[PDB]
Amino acid sequence: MIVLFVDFDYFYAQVEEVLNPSLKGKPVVVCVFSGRFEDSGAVATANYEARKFGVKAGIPIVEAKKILPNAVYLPMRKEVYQQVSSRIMNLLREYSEKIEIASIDEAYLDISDKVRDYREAYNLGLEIKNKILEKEKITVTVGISKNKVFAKIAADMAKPNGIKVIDDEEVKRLIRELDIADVPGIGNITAEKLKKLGINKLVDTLSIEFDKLKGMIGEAKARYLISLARDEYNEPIRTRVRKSIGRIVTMKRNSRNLEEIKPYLFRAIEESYYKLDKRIPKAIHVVAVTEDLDIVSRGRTFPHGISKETAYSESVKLLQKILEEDERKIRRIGVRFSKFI
DNA sequence: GGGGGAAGGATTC
DNA sequence: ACGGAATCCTTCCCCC
Ligand SMILES: Cc1cn([C@H]2C[C@H](O)[C@@H](COP(=O)(O)OP(=O)(O)OP(=O)(O)O)O2)c(=O)[nH]c1=O
Ligand SMILES: [Mg+2]
Ligand SMILES: [Mg+2]
Ligand SMILES: [Mg+2]
Repeated sequence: MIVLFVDFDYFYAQVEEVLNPSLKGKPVVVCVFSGRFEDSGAVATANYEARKFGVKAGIPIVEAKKILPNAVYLPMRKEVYQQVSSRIMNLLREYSEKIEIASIDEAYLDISDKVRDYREAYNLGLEIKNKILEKEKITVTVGISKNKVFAKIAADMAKPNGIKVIDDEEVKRLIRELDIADVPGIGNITAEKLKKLGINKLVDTLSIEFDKLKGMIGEAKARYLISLARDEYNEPIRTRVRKSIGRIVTMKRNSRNLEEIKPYLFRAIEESYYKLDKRIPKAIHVVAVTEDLDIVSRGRTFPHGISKETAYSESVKLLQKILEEDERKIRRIGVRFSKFI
């Protein structure tokens, strides 16, 4: 089994560069303005010109304008980046019908047939790499190794517009070299608990007691990190399917009043039923961000699909129980739709 | 004990 | 200043 993974580079940012090359060369910050005050909101993603200076996503736009005050600031446009993705994704399937679409900028393959040996994989690299680079004008990093995981680390250590392969011999040198945070599935919150147990490099996950993992990072994670440590891991590529949809609007100003919220909750439903197109959600949730940025949702599954009417009716029933079980005000309010039929 | 779920909060990206 | 989309994990319950 041989895996050729692909990460679309600074995708949102890049797309816009393809939709107006005048940018390709300049710093570019894509961001969702919340509308409250001028330039309020956050960065969605930044290219390497803007990132190479501290501008990354999640950070306030204002802080951004503070570091790079002469960068192009463009609102985000998901739809477009969503199709420029599909046009590309379909352009990968003609390389294996068994590909795994992880994200919008990630696809998983298994050219175990198409390519046995590595140097041979390394070429199916520049050939999938050179083609998506000539059809949609997009440049993407390629990662090659034994499983899906070391495939990310592959593209991770060589992106952007890069390439790298990890001989099975290397999937062994990094098990003891690679920090634990650079491990796919590991985010800061987890890279800590682990450091608190003592762990740092992959391999260190066998030292500590197994019940010492379970309790600190869950067992799914435990078995997960244990596996890769033994070179075993080896998991099958899987077509994968989105199993939830939802929008999360931003209050012009914090609101605790069930009527100032309403107009928002409904922009969220519509902007979910449209994205939902042809999917019947048996379950629905309501997410609401408490002013001091804490989240608190509510839900409810039905024995049948949810008609847009039910979608408002119960939508309002859940927001209320929040405004009730809690007391903070609300900065963000959305709606999740899951468990389709 | 645990399967079959439902829910709300947590963590990743 | 502190968006946004999804899923991952731990918990509670029901009735066998
Ligand atoms: C880490 C992090 C990422 N994100 C968004 C911003 C990053 O661009 C994205 C993760 O990207 P990555 O996949 O980590 O890097 P990338 O270049 O492959 O992604 P992209 O092609 O979009 O640039 O997730 C957040 O919104 N908050 C976060 O804390
Ligand atoms: Mg990407
Ligand atoms: Mg990504
Ligand atoms: Mg990580």
